[PDB]
Amino acid sequence: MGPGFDFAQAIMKKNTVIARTEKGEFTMLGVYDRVAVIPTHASVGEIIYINDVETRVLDACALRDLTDTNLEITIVKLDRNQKFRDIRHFLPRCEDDYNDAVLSVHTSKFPNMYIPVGQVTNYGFLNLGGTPTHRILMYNFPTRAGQCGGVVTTTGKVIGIHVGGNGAQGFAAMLLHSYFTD
Repeated sequence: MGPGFDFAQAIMKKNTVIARTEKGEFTMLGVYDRVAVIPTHASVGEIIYINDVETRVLDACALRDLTDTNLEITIVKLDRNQKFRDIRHFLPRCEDDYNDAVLSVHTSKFPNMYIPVGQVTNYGFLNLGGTPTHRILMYNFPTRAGQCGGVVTTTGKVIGIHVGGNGAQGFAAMLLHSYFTD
């Protein structure tokens, strides 16, 4: 409808796949080469389905901060025959608050879904499903089941991936440029 949705659509069309684990179907953001991200609660194993194709996982790392606190981001390297467009220059360098964000989802259940979530707060600490979690972003939308892994963008930045909600608020794990230096 406007330039927020335009940036979100550009990311979804080239940089997302549908990931399936034993814990469900997730929106999965491809960042560069064969490297993608997914919520840690997807419990990625040795094999994952990518757009319904059996795919070997070459590496999977559940990120934690230097206090050994969960960040809820898993970085996955996929044994895929094709690279993602490199979008690392759209990742923030620092923790921040944002205006006018869009949450975008692409699954069998929710195809081509875009939600204008508005203002995004650097919330910080969240007890997420009983697990102490850091670097949480918060937005005021009744976010449901089937949204996990959804991409949070502003015009020009890819800032997080949806990891939960409490019925009134939704929560995303930050993406930072420093996670994807090689």
